Amino acid sequence: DAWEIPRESLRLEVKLGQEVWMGTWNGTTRVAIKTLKPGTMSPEAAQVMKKLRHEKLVQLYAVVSEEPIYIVMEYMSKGCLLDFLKGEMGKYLRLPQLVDMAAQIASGMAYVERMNYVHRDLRAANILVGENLVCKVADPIKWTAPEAALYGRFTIKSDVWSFGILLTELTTKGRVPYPGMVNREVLDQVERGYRMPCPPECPESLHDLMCQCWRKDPEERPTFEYLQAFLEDYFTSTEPQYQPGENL
Ligand SMILES: C=CC(=O)Nc1ccc(Oc2nc(Nc3cc(C)[nH]n3)cc(N3CCN(C)CC3)n2)cc1
Repeated sequence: DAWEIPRESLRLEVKLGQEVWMGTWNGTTRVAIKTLKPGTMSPEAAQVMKKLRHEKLVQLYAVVSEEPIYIVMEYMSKGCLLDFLKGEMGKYLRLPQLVDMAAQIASGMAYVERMNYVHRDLRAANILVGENLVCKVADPIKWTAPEAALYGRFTIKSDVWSFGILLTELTTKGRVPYPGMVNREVLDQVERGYRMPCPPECPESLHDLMCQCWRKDPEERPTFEYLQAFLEDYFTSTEPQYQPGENL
């Protein structure tokens, strides 16, 4: 019964999803308004997001319980990261900015890890970007760990698998993993121990990190806090003699 607000207090301005809007709350604060079909399940369907609070996670500000439904949240300047990587900023990005982006989210997930939650669909489409290349965790077998796609063993260690796949999206400016292979072909070949090669111009030492997130044994995959610290320290500890190339 807390968080609750009057419906007059939030003006919805521009559509985004299919719904989700940009607006204003108390005629001041800029906000993202995740509507509800009244519904659609609908009051099922929030407390999940009220239980979690962190800088690299997206924030719930307030709600409307009785129908029709409304949820208000932090607005992210630059939209979802998959669109940002392929589109105009795609061609200008480089390793230094790409590894910082990757570090920030590793932070988000190290909160979720510490809090004993599990996200279950970490990937570029579900990260949001803001001003100053700020990125945050928000709200498909190719991204999904084996245990999870097959047998439903979703854990924090299935999220880190998905992370390493997200590392490949950063490195190809947002290409779908496993170029030219459909989901059934991925599933069987990955069971063989196949794992994507080193992308062009991406240094071998980062490809190793990718390969460590993708181990066939969940336990052996590293923590998010290891993952954060490693990407934080990259250009001093790992590739001190890095040199700008044509894409990276
Ligand atoms: C049904 C939609 C869904 O599950 N997720 C979703 C929601 C929105 C979305 O697009 C989007 N969310 C935004 N900000 C948000 C969203 C939230 C929840 N906080 N801040 C901003 C945005 N832009 C796209 C193009 N830009 C030039 C203007 C801004 N798009 C893309 C995917």
